Amino acid sequence: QVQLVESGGGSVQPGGSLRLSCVVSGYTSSSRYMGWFRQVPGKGLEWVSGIKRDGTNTYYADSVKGRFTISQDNAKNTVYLQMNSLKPEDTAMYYCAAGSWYNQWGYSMDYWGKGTQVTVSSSGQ
Amino acid sequence: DYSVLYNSASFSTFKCYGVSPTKLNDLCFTNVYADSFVIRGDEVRQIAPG
Amino acid sequence: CVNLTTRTQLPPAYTNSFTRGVYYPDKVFRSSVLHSTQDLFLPFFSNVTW
Amino acid sequence: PSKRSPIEDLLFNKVTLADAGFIKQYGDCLGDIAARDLICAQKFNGLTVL
Amino acid sequence: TLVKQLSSNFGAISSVLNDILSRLDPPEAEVQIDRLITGRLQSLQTYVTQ
Amino acid sequence: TLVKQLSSNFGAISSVLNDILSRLDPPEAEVQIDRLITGRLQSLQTYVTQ
Amino acid sequence: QQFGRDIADTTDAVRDPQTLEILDITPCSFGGVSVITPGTNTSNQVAVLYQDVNCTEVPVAIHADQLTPTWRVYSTGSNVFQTRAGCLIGAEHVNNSYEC
Repeated sequence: QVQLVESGGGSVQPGGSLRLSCVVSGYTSSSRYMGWFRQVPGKGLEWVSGIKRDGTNTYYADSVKGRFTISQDNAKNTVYLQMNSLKPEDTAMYYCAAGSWYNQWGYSMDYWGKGTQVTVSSSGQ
Repeated sequence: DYSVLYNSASFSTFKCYGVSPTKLNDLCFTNVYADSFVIRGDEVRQIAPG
Repeated sequence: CVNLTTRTQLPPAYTNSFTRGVYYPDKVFRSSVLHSTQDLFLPFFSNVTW
Repeated sequence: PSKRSPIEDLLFNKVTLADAGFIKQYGDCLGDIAARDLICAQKFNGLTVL
Repeated sequence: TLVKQLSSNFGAISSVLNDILSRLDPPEAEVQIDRLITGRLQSLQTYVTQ
Repeated sequence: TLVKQLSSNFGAISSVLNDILSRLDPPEAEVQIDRLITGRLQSLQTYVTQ
Repeated sequence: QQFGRDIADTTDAVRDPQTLEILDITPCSFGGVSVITPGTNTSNQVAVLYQDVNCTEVPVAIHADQLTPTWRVYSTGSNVFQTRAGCLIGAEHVNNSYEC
């Protein structure tokens, strides 16, 4: 009933920049919450960022401040993650998830996308 | 101390259904039960009423 | 700049506000009417430092 | 002009329509001679007096 | 009957206002207090009408 | 009083309906307008009963 | 002061922002419409009363939503009579008085 489509990943030298786009389709919305999680091979999922449909009490992990920026476009039903100052550990598998972040209740991550990989390396992928 | 768990960002889902999480620290419960199991992500939706 | 010291001390004085400190709470016209408004006003017959 | 007895005149000049909702202005309208062509009905938000 | 109508939920989680303020956060506590207020106004207006 | 009731939110975001429908999307404007409608209909019912 | 609200909190006057003139706001005409009918078992002719509307305003609003051409037949009747109870169209005024 729903689909999330990821794109925009690849490989770049340290200190470069990128932008990963995740498109959403199949929600009645109301309280959409689109976020990016990071999967480091040999570990589990980690929070990267999250944003609502205009709510804008955004989240960013402790070690991820400043470098990353989150943007949204409800007209296109898309969300984007601007990547700056790629320090090597940022080489990982980025996944966009969608759910609902209610003030009163909490959050659920209902659906996950196909995902894309990012490589902070001196010689590319 | 439920607040430590809520304010950890180590959980993909944290959704309460008759009590707001922020208030759990101020309440006293009669019987509390923890049900543990493994599912897949596309199925974590189904763990909710209705 | 300068911070000329020249300081003395005296206990504070007070005086009665009477019926003063009322302002037009909004920019709306009203003719021959009594209107009730809640706002940040100076209480009547208040202390008022001097 | 009214063909009313004196006591009736006092009765009609003592129960004054002034200071009663918007009906006061409607009554003044009905008693206005110099200012003609006064459409003083259509007063409020869907409220009419027959 | 007016007194006993204070025991009704009117759709809220609890008829007690303090319990419902001690379990939910503002955004939902207001939604539920609204149901209680609506029900209690309805009951009080009924009482006054009869 | 019937006229003044038009200035009440009844829990909606604004008492002015044009503000609701020039400040929100249709699906949420519908909820807000429903709340206003319920309040105003109740006020009108009270007026008619009295 | 920009605008004025009368008792019952209704906007009644506004200052024109570009010339400082003061303009009274008056809601444009509205009122109920009542059908005077002798009865189905007696006739199909009818008259129409616009309860608090001046007769100068119905003819300029002949193209109203409720006024179709069949309605426009009745609305444009030559018999237009202004009474304190509104504008009556379709009824001929007479100078002789009967029981109500």
